[PDB]
Amino acid sequence: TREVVVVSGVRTAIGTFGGSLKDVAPAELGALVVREALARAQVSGDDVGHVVFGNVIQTEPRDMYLGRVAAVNGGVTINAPALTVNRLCGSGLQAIVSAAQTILLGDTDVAIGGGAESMSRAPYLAPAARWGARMGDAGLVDMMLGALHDPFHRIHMGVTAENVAKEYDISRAQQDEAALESHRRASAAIKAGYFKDQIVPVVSKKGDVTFDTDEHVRHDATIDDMTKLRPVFVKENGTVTAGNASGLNDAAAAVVMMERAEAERRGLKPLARLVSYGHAGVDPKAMGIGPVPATKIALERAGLQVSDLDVIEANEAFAAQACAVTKALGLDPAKVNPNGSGISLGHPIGATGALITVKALHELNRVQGRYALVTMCIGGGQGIAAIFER
Amino acid sequence: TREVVVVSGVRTAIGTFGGSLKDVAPAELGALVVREALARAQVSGDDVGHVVFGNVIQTEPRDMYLGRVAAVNGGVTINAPALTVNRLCGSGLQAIVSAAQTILLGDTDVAIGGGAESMSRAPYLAPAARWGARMGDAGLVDMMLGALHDPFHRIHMGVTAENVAKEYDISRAQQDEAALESHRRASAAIKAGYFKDQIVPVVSGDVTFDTDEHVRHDATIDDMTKLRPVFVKENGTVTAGNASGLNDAAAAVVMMERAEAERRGLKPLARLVSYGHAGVDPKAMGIGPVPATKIALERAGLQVSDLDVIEANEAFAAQACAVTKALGLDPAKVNPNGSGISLGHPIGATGALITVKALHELNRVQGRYALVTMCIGGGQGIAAIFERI
Amino acid sequence: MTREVVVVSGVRTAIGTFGGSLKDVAPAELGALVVREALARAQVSGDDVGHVVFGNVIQTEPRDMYLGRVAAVNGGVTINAPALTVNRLCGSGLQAIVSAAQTILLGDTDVAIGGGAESMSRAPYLAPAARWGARMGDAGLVDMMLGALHDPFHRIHMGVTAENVAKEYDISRAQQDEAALESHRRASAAIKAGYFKDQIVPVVSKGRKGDVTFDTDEHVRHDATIDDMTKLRPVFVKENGTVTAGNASGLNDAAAAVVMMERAEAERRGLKPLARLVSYGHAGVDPKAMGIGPVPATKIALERAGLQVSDLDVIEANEAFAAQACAVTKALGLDPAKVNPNGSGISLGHPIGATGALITVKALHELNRVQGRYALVTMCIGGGQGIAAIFER
Amino acid sequence: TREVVVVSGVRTAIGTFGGSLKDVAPAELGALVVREALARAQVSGDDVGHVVFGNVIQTEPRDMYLGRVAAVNGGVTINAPALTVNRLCGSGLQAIVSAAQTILLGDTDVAIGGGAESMSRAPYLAPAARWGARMGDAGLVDMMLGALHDPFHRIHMGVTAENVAKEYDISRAQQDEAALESHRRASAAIKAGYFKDQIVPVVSKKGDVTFDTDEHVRHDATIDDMTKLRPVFVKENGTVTAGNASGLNDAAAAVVMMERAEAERRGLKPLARLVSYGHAGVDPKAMGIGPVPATKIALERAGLQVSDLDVIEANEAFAAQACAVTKALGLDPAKVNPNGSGISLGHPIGATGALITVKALHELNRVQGRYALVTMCIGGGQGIAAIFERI
Repeated sequence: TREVVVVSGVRTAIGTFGGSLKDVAPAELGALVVREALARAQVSGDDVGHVVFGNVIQTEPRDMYLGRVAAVNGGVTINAPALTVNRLCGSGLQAIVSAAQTILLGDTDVAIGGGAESMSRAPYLAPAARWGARMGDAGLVDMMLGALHDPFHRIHMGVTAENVAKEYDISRAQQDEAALESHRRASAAIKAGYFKDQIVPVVSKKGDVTFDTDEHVRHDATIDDMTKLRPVFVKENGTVTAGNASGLNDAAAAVVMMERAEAERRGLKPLARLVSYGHAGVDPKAMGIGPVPATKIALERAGLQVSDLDVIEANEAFAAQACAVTKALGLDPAKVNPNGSGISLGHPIGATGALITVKALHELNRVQGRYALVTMCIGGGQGIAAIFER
Repeated sequence: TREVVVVSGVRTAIGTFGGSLKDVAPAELGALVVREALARAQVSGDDVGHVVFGNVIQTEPRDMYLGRVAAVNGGVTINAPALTVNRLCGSGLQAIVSAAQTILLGDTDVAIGGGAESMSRAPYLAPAARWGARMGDAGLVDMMLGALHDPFHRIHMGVTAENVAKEYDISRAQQDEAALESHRRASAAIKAGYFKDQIVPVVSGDVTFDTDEHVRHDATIDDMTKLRPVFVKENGTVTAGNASGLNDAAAAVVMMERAEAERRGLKPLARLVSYGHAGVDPKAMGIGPVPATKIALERAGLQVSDLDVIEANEAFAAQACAVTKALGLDPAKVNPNGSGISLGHPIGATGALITVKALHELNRVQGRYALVTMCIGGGQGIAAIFERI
Repeated sequence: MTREVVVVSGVRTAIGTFGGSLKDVAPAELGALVVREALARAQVSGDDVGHVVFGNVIQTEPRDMYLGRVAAVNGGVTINAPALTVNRLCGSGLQAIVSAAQTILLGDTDVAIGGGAESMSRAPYLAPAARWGARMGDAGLVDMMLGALHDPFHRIHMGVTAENVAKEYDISRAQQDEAALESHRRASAAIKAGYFKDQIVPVVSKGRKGDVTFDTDEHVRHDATIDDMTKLRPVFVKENGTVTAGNASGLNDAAAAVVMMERAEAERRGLKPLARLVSYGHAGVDPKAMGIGPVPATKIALERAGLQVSDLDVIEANEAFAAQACAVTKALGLDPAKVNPNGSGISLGHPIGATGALITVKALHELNRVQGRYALVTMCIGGGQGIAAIFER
Repeated sequence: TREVVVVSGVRTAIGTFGGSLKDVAPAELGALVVREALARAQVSGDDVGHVVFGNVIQTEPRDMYLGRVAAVNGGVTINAPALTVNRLCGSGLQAIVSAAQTILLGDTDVAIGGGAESMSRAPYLAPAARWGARMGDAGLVDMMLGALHDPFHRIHMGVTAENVAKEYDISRAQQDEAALESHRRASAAIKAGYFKDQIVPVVSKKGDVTFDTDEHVRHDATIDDMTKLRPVFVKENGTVTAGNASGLNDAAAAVVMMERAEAERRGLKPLARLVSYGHAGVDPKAMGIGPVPATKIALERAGLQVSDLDVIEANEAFAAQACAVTKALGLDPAKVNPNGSGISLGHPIGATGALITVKALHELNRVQGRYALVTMCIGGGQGIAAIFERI
């Protein structure tokens, strides 16, 4: 009966779209967190048996190799297999689940899960360039916005959040208060130095610039800042604004996992063990509540209940769906995203699931809790959830 | 001890670059094979618990959702989770492995693995479009060629094949004979109707595409030998004739836990015995199958001689000949009905579609064990072993 | 002494179809070809040319910003000669000839070349967001050929402008389709009787396949019937439309050039001119009715020449659309037998910036063939203009 | 003997590449100067008989119609013919010459010559987009740089300037001193308000922004700013830098001309009359000295000599060729570009010839001089020159 343990977890600070990480490609963001995660774990790259990375937006040809490039350039041996996965907003946690699966099934004893996303460097496509437009204006397709639209109905993820706000009765006022609180919690967490340990600096080159602070957060935010904003996604009876929706963002993160008995052998104290995970599909139009069935599956499989959870990282894609999720599961809002989430810290799509796992495990240790839940909604109508035990 | 069994497998015919499938997006290719695979299995889309699809080249925004779009539009329930994976040339077999893993770990009893790729519809990128080029000529980046270049050294997969031909002593004459044979085998197989069952027609009065159009039915050895090396200036062996084509296709298999299939009274095509992954030198990616296959054999408690049918993707005759030599495979059993050189190499779909080929061939000859394996750009290999019935 | 401009030679390429025989030949090379061959036909050295003006609307590559200079120098004109590119849209090619003539009339030089070159096959797409970035949201690749064919004030196709003029001047669908059929018939007859043989310079492309020579106007339909026209649907408007692909001009590639010189400089050289320039005229009209631009322009030219319509033996009046071409002849009271007697834009094609030069070449050779006295060349111009010139043999 | 007189001249301030005019299309720049030139002349747009505009870089489809769009949107009647011309760097002065020709030959009594260029909004082309690239990386072609490369030899204009510096013995030290002086002269001229009258504000839209000062000029320039710069255009033995070459720039300008007897009829006091013009072709590799033969032609045709000239606007494309031109013609440097030129104020290609005509005529009136020369070199190997007299 094999068990997966997490031995280290690290992330970059989360850059804003067009911001501090604009000039750093996903491959380099991924290699950075891989190298630093291995160092933190005191594990040689020669001993890694599998690498899985999450990523949604291919920014360049190397991104088709992202898992391999982040692995090898981060010092993982060329003898290790390397995968890239795409479950959209869930990709980062999927990477960690896929990597854990290779350990559980005995394929290897040591693996790395992570994610990297650069929404700053998202490309435009030219779909007529290969075979020609012949006659008539042609398109340059924004592939970032592509990621943010449902593939069946071609609506923005934000209008899907309006559907969820409607169905679960989450008011504008509730969304804006949740958004304000996320910024307040994030700001408090940055100032109290909660993120210091888990963040790897990115340094670029008067002199050297080092980016190590989550730059999306608004430290001086007020409720009127929220309430003055206009709905962006829908024309009538709208509630979702730029202020109470997640940002567009750059980041990466990675965790090193290994089989329980490997960690013991090496004398490594784990951050936590993986208890269970769950996946769900839901209506594409209501993708924001994906976490509800996924979390229930993970709880069931763990033999746990909501009250058992000490720390919850449930990505704030939009305050609309985030409020719906906590209401529907009956979560205590004080335990959910205690240090902020997508609205305040940002939502770097394919990295997010890996980076909020990193947050959850460091927070779990900080408060000496027992159980952590990590869960997020997924574009196209899905949810993913995992539960960890310290 | 849960066991994964394959209950159906289907593929499109393989289109040529700029050819019969030029106007059909990966999403639609994927939905087609998903629908038809489920029908063949006599399984309702309502009963599918996971879907994983392989794909390397994003041709449009929907391709970021490919697994989910191919699932739902193929009649899988919205309640099923859906994943897209990318292990380059191995993506299609990886999808089948990831889907099987969800069964093996008890996450579900019914899953679909597949792949879809449209190299015809591979985009150009404009990386300066968002923030501007400002001054000076800018690039439109061919993302198909992007897929075919090593990400460390920026060399074509084909120069990697030259390295392998050099290291394992595979001559130009070998490679051209192997290429000619692949075409001959593929042609024979098409004419004898071996592929008829496994191929789902794509219909666009109508044109209906159901025959693998890359194959050259009239090929001669002088066709090969007159060709010039394409990938290296000097001392080259690898040509357009003895390298794999650029191609469009999809494929999908429906898998379920052994006891599910029994419950349903379904006769499986085969069971999954084992799989193996390896990394290798990026510069010698073509021999990735060798360590991967050895891992799979070890895990299965098998040896080479146990294998009745082998699908080992011909990315280039150079590496394909090296793989069979290094493993000591019998060339008669390897790619008996052609492979990437003759049928084509639709990157992300290939691993799923040669699994489909392997299983139908295994049943045709009433063999016991099948190996599916392929080399992977960037220096990897992936292999799986199946057993009939 | 009062100076006079005479045309001593005129040549054109055959007119290629969009995506057709001239797809792989840039304007610069089309221009250099007609310059070289015009000079040869005139028996004039490139060393003796004092000015070159070329018409061109669509810039296909960076060299096209230099077109007049590149066509001049690569055609064997001395580097010492000034060289100009002009753009009056559909009129550019006649404007080039007018501007070149003006340099002679004002005594700036004694020898000049007017021409035009256009490759609508090689028209580019623009990316206007590329330089400074789109930032967020889908961006555009702008089809600059279609750009040339839309009015800059109202962003309507030239063809909807032709619908306006069909409406105002009462030119019926039936009239337009008959005019279109007749243009093809006239063009076909002219090609077969060899009328164009002398004026056409072959374009020969050498390649890994040996030599290909293009010397026949490939837009013309030699087997056209009236039911070919009548079965077509209106393309430019979605109610009450009359203008179709069949009775509108084609999209086309071509070049042409004429060598002009002061009357006394031809006599000196013992050259027999094709014709002299008598007068020219320019007009502006409503952009929405641009097709009738020729009417006021032609009246100005006739006035300045002290002539009337009955004096004209040959008329090249570009068929941009049968709709406006019929309106122009009706409004001026022209005799349809004398107007575009060997076809025009509908049948032979409309290579925008070259067209005015190439129908001047047609007019002067036809004038000589029938031993007429006076030729009128005129055409409508996008954005609401006309241009006209009158020549005497 | 019909005579052409200039009754008004106006320009925009010259914007820098990516600068204050980055969001204003050539069509709008052109319409603005047309409207304001007509107002200054006290002439109705209904009375204009011809419009000609210079432009080299098509930035959008409307730029194929530029003359017509600048005319009509500037309030010129739709009944007026309208032309766009391209003689590269000379286009602006060519537009004024072509317009004057329509008057001289009796086609009309009132015409407008101008130029407009937006190098900020120069496009990228995608030449594979129409018919397809098929396989392999494809190009986005920078059309601004396209304008700045010779079409025979595909060398930058700047390497052509190195050839001229070499042939006419103009040292790095000479070029840098000339560059510094151009900035000093421009700065002095801006501060003393010399340009105030001729400049039409561009006001665009956190409320309204008004641009009315030539923003390329460096008011604090020193010689060690020049001398620290490295040659940009050639590998070895280079003298031409970013500091002593002209800028990339946006602008427009226009002048209203009419037949002498029309102006008298209207009781308008002209700025000047056109005396003569001249065109020359030269070696493409030495295009920078185009002005020399063109100016000699214009002087000959006018029956004038160099000493007759009180004000000279001879575009500084590069200090290398600008110094060569003045040396070869034996011009007095004090009279040449007395208030700066392309190095300091900028070089908005297709507008430049119009806008330095505007400068020349206003300067000629300011100093109560008699004769002005306007001349500039032209890419591909040409020159153009015109001479004006203040009556």
